[PDB]
Amino acid sequence: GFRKMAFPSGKVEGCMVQVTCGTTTLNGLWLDDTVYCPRHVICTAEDMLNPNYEDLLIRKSNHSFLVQAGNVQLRVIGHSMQNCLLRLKVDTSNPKTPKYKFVRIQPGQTFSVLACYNGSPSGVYQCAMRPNHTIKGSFLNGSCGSVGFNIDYDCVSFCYMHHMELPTGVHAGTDLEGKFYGPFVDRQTAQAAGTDTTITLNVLAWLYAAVINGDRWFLNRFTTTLNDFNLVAMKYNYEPLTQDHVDILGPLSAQTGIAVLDMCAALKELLQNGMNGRTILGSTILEDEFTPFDVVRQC
Amino acid sequence: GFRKMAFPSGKVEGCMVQVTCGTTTLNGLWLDDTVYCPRHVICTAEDMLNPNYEDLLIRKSNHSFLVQAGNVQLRVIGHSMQNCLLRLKVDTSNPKTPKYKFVRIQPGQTFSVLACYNGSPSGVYQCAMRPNHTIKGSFLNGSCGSVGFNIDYDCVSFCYMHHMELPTGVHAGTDLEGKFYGPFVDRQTAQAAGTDTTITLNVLAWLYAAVINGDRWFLNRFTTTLNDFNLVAMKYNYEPLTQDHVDILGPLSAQTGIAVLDMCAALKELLQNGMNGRTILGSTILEDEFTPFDVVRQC
Ligand SMILES: COc1cccc2[nH]c(C(=O)N[C@@H](CC(C)C)C(=O)N[C@@H](C[C@@H]3CCNC3=O)C(=O)COP(=O)(O)O)cc12
Ligand SMILES: COc1cccc2[nH]c(C(=O)N[C@@H](CC(C)C)C(=O)N[C@@H](C[C@@H]3CCNC3=O)C(=O)COP(=O)(O)O)cc12
Repeated sequence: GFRKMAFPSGKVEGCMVQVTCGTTTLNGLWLDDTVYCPRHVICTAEDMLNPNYEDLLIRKSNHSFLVQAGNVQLRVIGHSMQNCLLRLKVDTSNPKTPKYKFVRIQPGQTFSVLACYNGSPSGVYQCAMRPNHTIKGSFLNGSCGSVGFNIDYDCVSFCYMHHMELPTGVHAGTDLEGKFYGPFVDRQTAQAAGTDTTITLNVLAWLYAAVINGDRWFLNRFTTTLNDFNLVAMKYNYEPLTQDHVDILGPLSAQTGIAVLDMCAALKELLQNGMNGRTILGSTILEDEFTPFDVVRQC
Repeated sequence: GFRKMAFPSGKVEGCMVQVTCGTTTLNGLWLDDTVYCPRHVICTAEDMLNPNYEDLLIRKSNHSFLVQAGNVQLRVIGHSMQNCLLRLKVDTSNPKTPKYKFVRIQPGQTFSVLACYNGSPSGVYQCAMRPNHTIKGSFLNGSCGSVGFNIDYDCVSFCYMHHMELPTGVHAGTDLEGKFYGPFVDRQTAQAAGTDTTITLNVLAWLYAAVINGDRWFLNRFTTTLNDFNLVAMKYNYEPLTQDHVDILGPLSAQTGIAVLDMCAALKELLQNGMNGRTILGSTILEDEFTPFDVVRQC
């Protein structure tokens, strides 16, 4: 019964709008009297090679932006730029605005994406911020402005806004203060992601889940120090494990009676010898987007 | 990128309530002026072993039901049993009632589940009705009354309400008329489902999904007959393929350009020789919980 789950999306659906600037349309996020969207909405295809966004913006007026919340048209009172985001002040304050916060997600953590097209929600799914600051998403044309989030209690933490697809098929975007994750820039360019690495904390959580499921062929009685495990991990493009990660795994360690460093010695052997066709939780590939929190929450 | 995706759950979240009867609480679905929930809310531990629900319900009155829609308590005006569901009439009609229908879904079809606890939505995910009429869901204690659904245009098709977990960890429940899917009954007894099989139609749709987005490595130049493929299907516990199924795969066959019986030959090879450590859509197993409809909508 281990599956990826998304947070319920209703609180975010109530904030999704459409923003149109001439020929280009995309999604924006309506909280109180401000609408947030990618700033490349003001761009033409010609402007996309090397845009001067401050120039492009001064040449726009409030009336240049068509903002539609479903049926209603909203009147843009003012506009400003915040990093790679446009902030549109609007006539009307969103009655559906939830309690919210803007957070910067860290590599390895997960969030739900509400994929939207023309301001209309289309689907929800879970994904993770990769170590190389991309996300392996599902985005078609028209998805820019779609938002990633977590929900704790009744408060929505917005963490991601979609901007771009890279030639490798992965996706890039910003936090809700308009700062890109990673070295990417909002212009058509030859940019490519760094070498991705595997989220070791999450592979270890997945192995604990596999043991909880009654799968423990990979266990052994070797010992490893944290330092010696980290040296092998990096050879195989796995992220090194920090002290904090070891403590994050404490609850799963106690539930299974497998010491964290002993699970690390199990993983070290999988890296060095491969699986030899055997499966773990049905797969020959080590899953790395299930967090320790996901495992404990589903037991 | 190709992921399992759930419908946005906003329209369903507005319908979720909490129903308590003595010391037992679960989720209910509030549409217009009636609340639907599993009838075993009226049960105790001793009753759950072999209950007579007609007897237990004649002994209750409207006062015996506390229905909470967030902060507000709704007053129960009437009550009746419909198969394995209770129907509670309440004085207030739900203003957030969407356009909706009750549908009984067929084996092989998919839907989203809004997993709820104490009337509070907790997560959303996609799953399928298995050929043996169970679902492989993620349901913890307190999730009874959680609902499965699809959305088309603005209309919510409710198809599932959650009732129980089988010893194997799969889940069983009813349609919104209260009739169980499968051979199960709502008593605290150990119950077996029939032997499951793989949903062939869905594996084929997913192979088309792989061709549309990305890899064709598993394709070959051969062909098979419907009858000769089904001979391979039975040996591997796959559902036999019919002509109607082939008619369904028409549009996917046209967009990709691979005839349906050619894709069957590719599948027969994958079953006979395994995947030799290769991956098809980031997966090392043949995924069978995407319908043809799901693939087209996501492309
Ligand atoms: C030379 O240029 C390229 C070369 C090779 C690969 C490339 N990839 C991207 C990109 O990733 N994204 C943006 C614009 C870039 C130029 C800033 C886009 O082009 N379309 C989508 C998002 C995309 C669409 C499919 N999946 C997505 O994530 C929007 O949502 C907003 O753009 P639209 O208003 O719909 O045109 C540009 C690019
Ligand atoms: C000894 O008998 C058994 C043997 C072997 C397997 C068994 N399985 C069940 C079962 O599932 N029983 C229903 C109660 C009815 C059908 C009689 C139930 O327990 N449902 C849970 C949700 C479940 C809990 C964990 N995952 C879920 O899906 C509630 O949430 C409501 O119960 P509570 O309100 O929490 O007390 C009984 C049983």
